[PDB]
Amino acid sequence: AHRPVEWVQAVVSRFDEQLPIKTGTHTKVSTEHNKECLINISKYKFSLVISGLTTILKNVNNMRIFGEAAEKNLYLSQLIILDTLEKCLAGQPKDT
Amino acid sequence: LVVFGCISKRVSHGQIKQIIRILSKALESCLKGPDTYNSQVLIEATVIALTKLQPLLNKDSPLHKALFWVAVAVLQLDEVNLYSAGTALLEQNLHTLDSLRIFNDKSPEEVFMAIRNPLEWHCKQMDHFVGLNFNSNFNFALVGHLLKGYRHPSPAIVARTVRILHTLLTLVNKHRNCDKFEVNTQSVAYLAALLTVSEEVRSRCVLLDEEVLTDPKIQALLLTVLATLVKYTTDEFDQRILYEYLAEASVVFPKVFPVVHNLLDSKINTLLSLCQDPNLLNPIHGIVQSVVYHEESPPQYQTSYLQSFGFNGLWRFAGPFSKQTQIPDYAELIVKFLDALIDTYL
Repeated sequence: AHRPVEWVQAVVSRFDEQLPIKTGTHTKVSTEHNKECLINISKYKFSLVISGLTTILKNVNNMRIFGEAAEKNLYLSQLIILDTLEKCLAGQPKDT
Repeated sequence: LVVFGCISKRVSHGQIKQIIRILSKALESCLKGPDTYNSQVLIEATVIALTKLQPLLNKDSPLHKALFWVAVAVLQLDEVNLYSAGTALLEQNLHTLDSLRIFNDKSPEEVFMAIRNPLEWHCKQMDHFVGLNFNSNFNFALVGHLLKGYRHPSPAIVARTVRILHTLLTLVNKHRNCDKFEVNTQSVAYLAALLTVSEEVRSRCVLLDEEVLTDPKIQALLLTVLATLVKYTTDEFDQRILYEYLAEASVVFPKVFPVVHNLLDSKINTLLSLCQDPNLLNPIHGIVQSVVYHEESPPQYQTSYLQSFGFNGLWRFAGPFSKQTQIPDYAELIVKFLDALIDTYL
């Protein structure tokens, strides 16, 4: 099943694990390496990385945040997601 | 049998033949008869008697070399007590042959594989059934057999396996008149196996030489051995060292890394989702990036490369010890092989 794609999905699942909105510093040191993983993958995954990031961002945007701290956590989560996406797009060459 | 072996001071070839025939009959009964509890103990006793009787046979006894293959066949039965007895017999046989100065002018493959050639008809069938074709890779097949020593429950057998690997590597290096820790076509397997444990092997390793390991088959076998050693392992330092070596090899040999990934799939999935070691993650991340980089490897760069090489068992053999399952499966080949060995040397 082209297991590189499987490991890209595994990294997506790891992004699902680390969640300022949901989880609320285990996902702080490796998370930077975990997000650098996708940042580097964007140069090679391209379409798959974009699709995964877009799905994550849409899921974050399509939320409720009824509580008080939930909105504050989602504010940081969406900012981090957008920064990662922008870095991935900047890294991705125009030849893609 | 054990009492006689420990007590006796001088043996005869007829005694060795009788012991081998007793072992063959016990193995044949174990495959058919359901009373394995006694047949297994008799097999272990027969092996233990030989482990003591061998150092007493004449210097011209042709059974010295056949004892090695008897030990290999015993280790192929996949029984913890039987495996321990086989490992002890292997250590004794290697020590006796070294003291007899029989490896001075020959390599381990040169000596050991020479005596099996006369009766290679059943041996080839057994190897095909197991997936340990010595004619394809003698050293790699021996290493794959000895790999279970790390998996043995008893901590004493692990040290014996390590010592056996040390002796094999030293003999192989000295056969070509080179350095002990000199990476070569043959020494690669034992160097890889001993790297996870030996401190000195972790110093002189580079490990994934490109000028030497030009053959794709040897590199693929080394990668498969490392993957098998890392899949069932649990040591943190060993896991880190193996992951670093695998990342370095994938950087150096991206073409072959595509095949060894099938076995490492479960380990990568477990690590990439749960493991939180940045040092371990970084080599794994580089390996994943290299895998994503290339998407053109054909089936010849897949598991069929080893399967067509007749070494499909290295990814399954070294696993955890079973519970009296395959003892009767390959007993017929083992019994027939033992009968053939006795016929040609008695």
